[PDB]
Amino acid sequence: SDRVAQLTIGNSTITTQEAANIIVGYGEWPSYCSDSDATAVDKPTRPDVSVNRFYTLDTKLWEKSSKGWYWKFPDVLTETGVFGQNAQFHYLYRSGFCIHVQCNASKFHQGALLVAVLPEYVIGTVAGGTGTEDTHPPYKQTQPGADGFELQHPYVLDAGIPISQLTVCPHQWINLRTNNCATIIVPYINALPFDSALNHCNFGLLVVPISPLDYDQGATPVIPITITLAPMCSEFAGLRQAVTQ
Amino acid sequence: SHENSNSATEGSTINYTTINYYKDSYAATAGKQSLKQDPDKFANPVKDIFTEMAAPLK
Amino acid sequence: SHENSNSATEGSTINYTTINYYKDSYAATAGKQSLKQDPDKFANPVKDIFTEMAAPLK
Amino acid sequence: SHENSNSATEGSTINYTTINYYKDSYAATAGKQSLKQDPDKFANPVKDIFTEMAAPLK
Amino acid sequence: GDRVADVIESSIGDSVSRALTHALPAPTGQNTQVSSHRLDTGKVPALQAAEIGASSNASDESMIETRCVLNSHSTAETTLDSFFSRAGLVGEIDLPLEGTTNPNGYANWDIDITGYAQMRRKVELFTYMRFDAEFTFVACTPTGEVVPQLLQYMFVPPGAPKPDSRESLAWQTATNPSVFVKLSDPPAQVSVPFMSPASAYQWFYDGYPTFGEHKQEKDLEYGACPNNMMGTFSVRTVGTSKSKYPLVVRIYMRMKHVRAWIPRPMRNQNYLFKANPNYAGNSIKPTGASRTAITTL
Amino acid sequence: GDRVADVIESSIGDSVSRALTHALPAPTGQNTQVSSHRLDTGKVPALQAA
Ligand SMILES: CCO/N=C/c1ccc(OCC[C@@H](C)CCN2CCN(c3ccnc(N)c3)C2=O)cc1
Ligand code: NA
Repeated sequence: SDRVAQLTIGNSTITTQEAANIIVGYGEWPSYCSDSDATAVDKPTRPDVSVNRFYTLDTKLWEKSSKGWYWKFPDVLTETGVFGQNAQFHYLYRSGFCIHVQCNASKFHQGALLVAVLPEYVIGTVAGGTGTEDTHPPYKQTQPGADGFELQHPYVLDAGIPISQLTVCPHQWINLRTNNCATIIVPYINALPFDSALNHCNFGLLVVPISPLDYDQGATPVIPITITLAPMCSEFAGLRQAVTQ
Repeated sequence: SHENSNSATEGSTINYTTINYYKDSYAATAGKQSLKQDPDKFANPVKDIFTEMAAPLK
Repeated sequence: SHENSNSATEGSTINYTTINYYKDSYAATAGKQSLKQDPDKFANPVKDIFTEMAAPLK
Repeated sequence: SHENSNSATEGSTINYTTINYYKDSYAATAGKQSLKQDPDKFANPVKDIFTEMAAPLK
Repeated sequence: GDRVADVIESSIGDSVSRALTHALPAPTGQNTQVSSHRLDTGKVPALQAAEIGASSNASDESMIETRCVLNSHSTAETTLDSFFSRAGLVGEIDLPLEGTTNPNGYANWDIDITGYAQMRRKVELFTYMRFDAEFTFVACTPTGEVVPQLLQYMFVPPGAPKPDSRESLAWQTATNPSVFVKLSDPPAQVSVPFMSPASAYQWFYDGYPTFGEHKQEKDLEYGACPNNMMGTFSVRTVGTSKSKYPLVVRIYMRMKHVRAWIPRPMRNQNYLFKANPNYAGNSIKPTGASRTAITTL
Repeated sequence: GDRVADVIESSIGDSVSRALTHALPAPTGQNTQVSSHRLDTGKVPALQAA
């Protein structure tokens, strides 16, 4: 009765029988931009059901040695369905998201993943190892698209900051003996009312094992982690031709 | 003082008590801020709030 | 302050809020000016004003 | 002055008359202290007080 | 006009962001209430489900028998202004006589306070910050000696001509704000407003400033947000001939009227560059101290 | 006299031993009441937790 849940939005429904409640980031729900916060004058377009729905974008395999992954929003969706098309045809975009990370196992497997959302997740490089070289992350690393990207140094989140403090950001844990999913609702976060869905990634989704996956020989060894997400209150403005980047 | 409203905190959920001798309010002192706090925004952003006495997962 | 009225703007269609410590008002600060505007004087000095919706020459 | 109450004597049995120009009260002057005295605390801390005229031990 | 039901009953357009929490006045630490022994079934404060993502709601009163304590310890010194409104070094400008850097009696400093770790680590605790600031300029020779020299500081916003010499026409400073001061005078000091085109400055921008292919050669622009680039600070010795003294200008900043959003993990690896979070990969060190065993102090 | 709260609110000294049970008159064996067939879910008298 807090362990069970149903998420319905658009023409999509998600069910879970081992949930751990729902997190509403920074304590507030997604909402459309008000007339006083807005600055752009064209009347926006709010597609509703055709874009605010659940998209299942990717599946990763959790292994005893996995270091962790991250995805960028709205990057993961810029090339998917009707949401992607609007993001490409418009200069301005804004929305929130309902993120549902899925991972189930058996009562004999163990392990815990930390699922967190970190706004403005700027990636850094190891600087040629010695730190004397000002190298920079390539486009495929800063905006990895739907496949996501694997962390090289999870302890410092590939950005010189302690993952041990990542819990100061909206999160949930997927601890196999307890739940099989994490659900986080995130409002629009930015210093501007609208922005480019292409040039700016508002936040990153981090899925990192903190307690390694373990099980005895004989138990199903393939333990997938699937990422499903839904845009909420999507708004678009500044129409012209489609642009991919 | 009938000055300009050009402070970084004009229209804040916390009122300040400041000193100033110029027509521009950002020139004012830092003063004292309001002592309001909202830990829950970070420590407890759950949709369905659970009591202390109860078992968090039931 | 009961001073002299020797400012360049004494008798202006815009009132100012200034500071001064001398008997001569031109020594005063620039203060704040009134925010009135009249674009039409330059952007639309036509005798017979024409509406937006209409055709300017009919 | 609506300042902070951070003086070493905030909540004392002796009121002070001080000057200050800052938001923190400990920055204030020493002022004047109250002229109350209690010699008995040291010169006569006896349980059963004995009169002057009488013989202290009877 | 509207007529189909799904349109009349939709929530499309609701600009009122519903909030699950609200702030409360908390001028002092919470008090402690008397508590006694509890031997119950059903009631279990000590048990939590950290998976939910919330922090423990268990309190002293429910874990041990407590006395009453009237706590009057203030919470005033931990406000944003209390923490940030303390001036720190954010810039240093050299004006030497004999040199490789600025031997021509003038210098242009891009306004970027990320070159000093103390200040930088404090501001990077938050993602967005909006504030006014008081800037103080301390000048002397490299020995800390005070000499009778006149200087000119000028703020050159983006788009205004940057002086290219001690005698540049730009020093006429007809619109830019300039400060004329002697090293013999106290440190110059002014108030600066919040000047960004955005509602807040942001210490992290996960994106690019422009559209197009983001090939290798342009990757230095990843993370560059013009909304944070306020301009140039130019300084010169006021004269047509070289100064007689070598000078140094230290720049201090004291934020005031501060607001901040989105807290984040605090830097735990040495900083290398102003423009990014790059860390030395061969020296990834633990956040803090270590020991030999988990069963020994 | 007493003044600190934990002292005023303590139960130290309560000589009234609280009793969870009380005696009833029972001069005869209990009677038996008519009962009929019950086919319920939720109700399970036959199951115990010794
Ligand atoms: C005579 C005239 O005297 N004029 C003095 C004067 C003083 C200061 C001044 O502007 C001060 C600007 C600072 C308040 C904020 C600096 N900021 C904003 C965020 N940011 C960032 C953000 C992200 N990455 C990096 N690297 C940097 C950054 O560095 C203009 C003029
Ligand atoms: Na952008």
